[PDB]
Parts: sequence; C-alpha cells; structure tokens
Amino acid sequence: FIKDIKTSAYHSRYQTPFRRRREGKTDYYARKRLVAQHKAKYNTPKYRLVVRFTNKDIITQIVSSTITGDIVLAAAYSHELPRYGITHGLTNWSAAYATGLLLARRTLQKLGLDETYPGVEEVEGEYELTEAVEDGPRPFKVYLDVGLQRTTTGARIFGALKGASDGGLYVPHSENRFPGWDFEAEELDADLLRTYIFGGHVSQYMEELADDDEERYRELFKGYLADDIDADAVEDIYADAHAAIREDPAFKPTEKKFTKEQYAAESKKYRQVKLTREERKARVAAKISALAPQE
Amino acid sequence: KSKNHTAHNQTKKAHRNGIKKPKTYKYPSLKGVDAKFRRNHRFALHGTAKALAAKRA
Amino acid sequence: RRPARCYRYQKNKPYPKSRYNRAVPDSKIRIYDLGKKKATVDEFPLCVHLVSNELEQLSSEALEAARITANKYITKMTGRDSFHLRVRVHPFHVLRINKMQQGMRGAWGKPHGLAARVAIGQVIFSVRTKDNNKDTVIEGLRRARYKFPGQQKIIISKKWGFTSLNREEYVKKRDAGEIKDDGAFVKFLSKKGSLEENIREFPEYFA
Amino acid sequence: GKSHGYRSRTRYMFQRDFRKHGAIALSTYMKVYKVGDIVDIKANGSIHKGMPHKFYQGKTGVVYNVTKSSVGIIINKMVGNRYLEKRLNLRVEHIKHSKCRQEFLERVKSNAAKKAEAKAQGVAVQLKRQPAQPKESRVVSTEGNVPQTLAPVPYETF
Amino acid sequence: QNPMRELKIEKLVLNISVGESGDRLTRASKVLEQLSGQTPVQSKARYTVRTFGIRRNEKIAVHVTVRGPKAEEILERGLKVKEYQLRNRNFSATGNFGFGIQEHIDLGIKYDPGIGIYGMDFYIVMGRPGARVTRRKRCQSKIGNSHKTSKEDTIAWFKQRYDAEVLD
RNA sequence: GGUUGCGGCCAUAUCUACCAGAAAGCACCGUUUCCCGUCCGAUCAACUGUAGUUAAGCUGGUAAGAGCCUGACCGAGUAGUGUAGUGGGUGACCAUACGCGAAACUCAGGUGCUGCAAUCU
Repeated sequence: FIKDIKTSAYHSRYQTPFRRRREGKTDYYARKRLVAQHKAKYNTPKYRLVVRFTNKDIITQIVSSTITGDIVLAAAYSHELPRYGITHGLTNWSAAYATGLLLARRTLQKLGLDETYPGVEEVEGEYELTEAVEDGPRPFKVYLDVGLQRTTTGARIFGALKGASDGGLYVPHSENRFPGWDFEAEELDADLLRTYIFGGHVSQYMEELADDDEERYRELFKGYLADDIDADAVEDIYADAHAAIREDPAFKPTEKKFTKEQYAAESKKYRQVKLTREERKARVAAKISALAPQE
Repeated sequence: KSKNHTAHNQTKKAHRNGIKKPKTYKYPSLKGVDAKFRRNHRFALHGTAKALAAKRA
Repeated sequence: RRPARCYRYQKNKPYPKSRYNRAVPDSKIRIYDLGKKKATVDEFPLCVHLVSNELEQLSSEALEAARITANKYITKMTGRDSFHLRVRVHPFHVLRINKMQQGMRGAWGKPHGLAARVAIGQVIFSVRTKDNNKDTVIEGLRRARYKFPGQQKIIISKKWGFTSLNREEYVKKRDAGEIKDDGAFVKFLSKKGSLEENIREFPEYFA
Repeated sequence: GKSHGYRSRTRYMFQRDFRKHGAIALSTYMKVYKVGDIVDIKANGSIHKGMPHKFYQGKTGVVYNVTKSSVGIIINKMVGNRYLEKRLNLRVEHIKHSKCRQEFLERVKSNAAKKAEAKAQGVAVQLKRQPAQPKESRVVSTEGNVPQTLAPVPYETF
Repeated sequence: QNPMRELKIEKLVLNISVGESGDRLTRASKVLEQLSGQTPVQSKARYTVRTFGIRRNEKIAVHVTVRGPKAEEILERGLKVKEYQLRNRNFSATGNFGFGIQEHIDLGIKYDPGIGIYGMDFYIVMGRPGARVTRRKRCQSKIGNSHKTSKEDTIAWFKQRYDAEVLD
C-alpha cells in the first residue's frame, strides 16, 4: 500500500486543460461570453479592454479577438507614464486612471475620434458614460476585461476603466465598484472619487506618516523625498499629467539600443541546446559501459 | 396474434414516386428568418426600388 | 441437466454475469492451473496445446471433466511435478433455459449454466513440459478430447513454455542476459525505459 | 413500454469525445456563418441548448438565417418518399463549416486563372476535372532491380 | 543554497471538537476568542454518526486560524505545556505538526470554573515564502521539490529554536 | 533569441525526477491609513517599488523515462467485411472469385508550434 496514482493508465487517459488555463492565465468560461459577438453582426469585431496589474506595473490593451489569435488595437503601459510626469506610484488607482485615460486617447487618435468624444475634461468624479452625439459617429465601445483578477468594490481595475471612460471611450459600466460608494445606501460620494483620481488617498497617507512614524516615511516614499515632492503637490502632478496625455499621447517607442539580431545573439549564449539522436545514444552507451565493470 | 411492423416493400414503394427533391427556388421564403433583419430588408428593398427609378431619367 | 447438444453452437450474444443478469450458478471449473504451476520457465520448454477447430461453446461442466482427465492421466503416468496444464478458457458466458404453464408467452430463460465460447484455432488446454514427457502429456490431452464436443486437435508448439518466444528465439535471448525469470513467467529486458530501473533488474545483462 | 424520447439512442452520439471534454475552443464561436454558407452538424453534448435533434448529426445543410447565438439551417430530410425541407435553429457550437464547399470555391478561382492565362496565351484550355485514367505504357528497368522469384509458402503451424 | 527558504510559521490552528451543540460549544468558542483574540468559526458535520452522537449540519467543533506574530506567541505558550517535548510522530510527513493538550487552564489564563474546561488541538503549518505561489488566483502552481517543507527539516528547525526535543 | 499582455490550435504543450537562467520582465517579496474582504491583510483589497531574493514560481536543458503525437512493403493484406456461385462441409463453419480493409503488436523519429502588441545585453 500507499495509493499509487500516476500509472501510464492515468496519463494516457488524462486531459490537459487548455494551456492558458494550465498556466493559470485566463477564464475561458468568461472568454466564451465576452468575445462571441452576434453572428447577425458577422465580421464586426468586439473590442475588449484588457487591464492587468502585474506586481509593480499596469498593462492596458484594447484587444479584438480573431480565430487567428487576438489582435491589439492600442496599448498603454504604466511604465510609459514618466514621460507625462508620473515617476512615483505606477500601480496606484491614479496610475490606472492614467493608463486607462491614456488608452482612450491612444485609440481615439488612431480611430479619428479626437475632437468629437473628448471625454470628461473637467473631472468632478461624476458618474458619466460617454453619451453619443446626434447625427454623428458613435463612441468606440469597449467592454472591460477584468479577467482572473477580482472585482471588489474600489479596486484599481476600475480606475483604468474610469480613465478610459472619462478619456473618451464608451465602456459600459456601473457605479458601485468605484470607491466612495455607500454599501448601505445606493449612492456615490463624488468628492471621494476625485481624491482617488488625483492620488488624494495617497497624499493622506503621506500626511499621517509625516507627524507620526518617520521610520516608514523614509522607507516608503523614497521617490518623493528624493525628488522633494511633498503631500499636497501630488494633485498637480496627476492634474498636469492628464492634460499632458490629452495633448500628445500618440505613442513614441523606445530608442531600442542594439538590434533584434544583436539581442538574439546575446540571449543565444545562455539558452542551452538539445541533442541529436546519436548524441543521446552516446550518453546511453557511456552510461551502459559505466556499469559493465561495476565501477 | 397479427404481425406488428415492417418496412418490407417500403422503399420499393417510395421509388415508384421517384423520391422527388425539394425542387428549390431562387427567392426562398423569408418567413421564419429573424424579424429584425426582415424589417430592415423591407426598407432596403424600398430604397433600391426608388433608386432604379432615379437611374431611369 | 440439459444435454450439451442444445447449447453447443455459439448462437446468442455473449451474455455474462453482470448488473443485469446478476443471478447465476457457479462454474464447475473454478480452478485452472495444474501440476507444477510454480515451475520455472526453463524447466518446461515443450508446450502441447489443445486447439479448437470449431466455433462451439464449451460447457464449464465439460471443461472441468476434460481438465480432470488430463490431470488424472498425466499424474498417473509421469507424476504431479511433471508438467503444467493451464486451461486457457473461462466460462463467462451464461446459458439460459426456458424452464416450465404459460406456453411461450414470456419465454425468456432463467440462467442454467456457464459456457466458454471458443473460436476456431483458439487454444483451450495447454500443457507445458520437458520434451522427454511429450507423449504422456499428449496422450492425456487425447483423452480430454473425448470430454469435449465437436472437433479440436492437439498441437505441439514451437514456442517455449507459454512464452511467446519461439524455441530458438528463447534460447538466444536466455543464454544472453535479456531474460530474467520471474515467478510464473519470463520478463524481458527491453531497449526502452529508465536505464537505472533497467540496470537494477537484469544484472546478468550489460556484462 | 417502448420509448422514443428526443435524445433516444444517443448514448455514443453526444458522448462528448475522448480527451476533449469541458470547455469549447474559442475559434468555434468566432467563425462567421453568413447566409448561404454550407454547414455540417456535429452535436456537442456540453452545449445543451440549441442542440440539434439526433437525426441531423452528420447531415449537412444551408444557412437560411443567422441570429444572436445561432444559425438556421435548412436540411432536406427524406421522409417516406419526398424530401421535406426542414429549418433548424442551431447554436453555432453544434455546427462546423463545410470543407466540401471550401475545396470547390478554390477550384473555381483556379479555373478563373487557367482560362485567363490560356486565352491570353493561345486559347487551348481543357479545364474540367477528369477521373483517374487507365495507366499509359512504360518501360520498367531490371537494371539494379532483378525480379525476385516468389513462391507461395508451406503451411507451418502459426 | 539557502537564503530565501527561511521556513517560518504560516498558520497556527486551535481546534476544539465537542460532540453535541449548545452551551459547551459556545463556551469552547469563547475560550478561543479570549485565547487567540480573533472571533473563531463554528464548523459543522458532514454526516450523522450516532455512536459519537452528532447529527449532520449541527455545528459544534470550533476552530480558529492564527498567523504571524500572535501564532508564534501562542505556539510558545503551548509547547510549554508539552514541556518542549514532542514525538517523532506529532510531525506530518508534510513538514507540519501539532500536539494536543488537555485543559485550556494551562498557558496563563485562569481555571474559570463557570466557563468550563476544554482541551485544544494545536496544529501548526510550516510554509516557506513563496507559498502564495499555490494559493494565488492568477497563475497557480505547485511548489518545487527543494522547497517542500519536510518532516526531517522542520524537526531540525524545531530542535534549533524553542530548545525542544524529539524524544523517540 | 529572452520576457511580458492578450491570444489561436489545445499534451509534440501532460506528468515524474534532476540540473541551468546574464539582461530586462516576471515573480516571490515589505506595509494596513484609506476603498475592500476574511475566523485569520494567508486569499482578496489597497500602498510602496522602497528593505530583500532567484529559493520557489516561470523558462530552458537532461532521462535506453511514463504519457502524447507522427510514420513505416512492423505486424496484416491478417481480422473483419460488400457482392458471386447448383463452391466445400452432416453441420458448425470454411475455401475461393471481384472488392474495401482495421486494431493491438514491432521498429523508427519527434516532445510545442505559432499570431498580434510591447519590451530587453
């Protein structure tokens, strides 16, 4: 006895769950729903807003889905945000709202919907879906992929939503999972939403740690005391960024440094190679001969 | 007592007719087709009729 | 007990004991291996088969009494440790019977007894042995023919024991190191599988 | 009592597959069935709604209608002595595009070019298909290939 | 080599199974709520046993999960009761362990004759960092062989700190 | 080439055991004021990218590996079978004629490929 359950039998019979599923990557149960468009619409694509918070980054893509393999329309990474001002905190709520807001403005420039559909310029943190203009083109419609991330009332994913929404996209959404929503009353405290858009929730935690515990205030926020950026200037940083995005978000790529071919040649040093059928037989033959005289 | 079922002769019988195909037609019955589509396909046809009158001028 | 001529041919679908049939008597032949069944492969080179030439069912009842003759004859002549009869046929198939007032209204049968369906050329009995013994085996199997119906015909194999290897192939493989004797039956060293697993066993090979 | 319920005798017909249970690969739902498209029908246990009746498994129709999750498919089923057109309403997941029409459409596109190339060059065409002909005559070499004298073998045991 | 395989206490659990459902239960609940500080959770049965004397979905056995600093302190209170002397058993092959005591009167507190006396199944789970790996939603995975908390290594970890013994 | 995001086919991608991983990225990883969720900030939430580390994940490589696939005048043109006989055979079944034609088995080879977007000595 022990149990014994990985016989040839088991493996032979066992079904591999897709791969994305196997790399705990995505919910195909929800992909089914999210991607499949009305067949009576035919080839029209269903754009879906991928939002992914990695450990220490945000990735936001607007994606179409094909048989071929889902194609990207536009991509806004948070690590592209220091060109607009934001050095510090690129996984915030605010950072999301930046990446989100920027997405809209990436896409809308590459769809010719710049002037019409400016999005929410003023930003009171008021709940407003981008209403269509009469006798004109409609707004680009994207459905949010949270994905295998959780949606919990007031998570960053909805930042990047509200950005994109308020950046000019129509993204069908509701209020509640924005912060400052009363759990015990169907309402929004629009003041509490402004704060999260402008890192106000961060500038409060700045302010508390200034008086109380200067141990962690020097540990955390090393970026802020190095640049000499104190609590109450955070609003203006995000504020100026938003406008900076609205101006010129058309995506510059990196300077590269070294060609693709140089890169490959450098990585190809480290990757180990396989072996010919003869080279394995050589190892086996060597292993066999190691045990004929015993040692 | 009496015998219950069969399909003996039953194909032979069917091929005295011929087994005549559906026949098929250009313009099949749009009856049954999605009513949303249908509605607009009427206006479509209303549109194209008017245009062929305009081309004859 | 119905005469075997009734059920002799392989007519109905294989109808075994299952979660539909459930009810059935036991077999008669509840024991298959005879003589020196513990013997080593090298001891009994010479297989003599008893092979069908007929697509007949065999009642368990016969199979026991066929087995008991080749038992009782070979043991008489050359002794118990002389040979190894293996019956290679298992009464799985169940025979029904329409026992009887109703006439033939509702005439599906209750289970009568088991039978072992047997195709043409299918082995039934097989007696491994020393080549010296041969005739005293055969001549037992020739008696066990009389218990069975129809036709069958005893055949001295060109295979080692029950081992699927031929007489020559086995001797080539054994006097090398590719063969190791297990309990019942010979296991073969492959040229396949994890080598560590393959080295521990078969130390006679590789040297 | 006898029984002929909607999924009668399907035991194996809807039995999902082997090592292909569970979620359906997403290309299925992508494929665009325009009206007129020709489609075969494999049921897909999993997808219980809009499942085709066990008849049409295998059968191969035309799309007469498309909608939200589904196509209509007219399959002309024989019945007695006269094929009644039958309009299904199947979800995509029970359909596959008909490869038979795909091959044909290609062969038209080739038959465009074989005619266009030929009439430009010098008319002569021949551009139907033709059934594999009787093999024409040839020389076959014995050089490096001397013919083996076979014989039927004697009957050994096994 | 050994830097991040640091081997600390992931959670300490205090189960108090009882065979009924009422006062005895709620007292034993309060006990843990005063011991661990956290509001404990009342588990329910799977099926009616009769012999032991429980009906299904009756709820009585109370447990609490504790992690981090407080677990480390409670552990040290418990092992005082065993005398820093466990067994070769009382140690999962999975590198986890426990030790059951009788009477919660031990490890400080009081007798408290009104509330009653109750044993407490201590069980502790040793997990190295990168145990989130498994429990995280996006991109689950099994932990590697080298990082599996073993019986042999946990015992040595337990011999090292808490000046404890293996006995058998 | 490496990595990330979303992917397509869904093991040539699974699994088991052992090694290697520069850069970036990934990750583990630190913190509980806020939105948030738990019996428990483990999970989830948020904050920092700061204190740390490639240990684990992840990737790659090794194995006369399990599995998986692919192929073969490997088994087998067998088994089966559509049609033919006033062919055989007491029959059971079988042999032929024109046809189609398996599976185990045996050996050989392989062990993810690939799309879009971005990024990296």
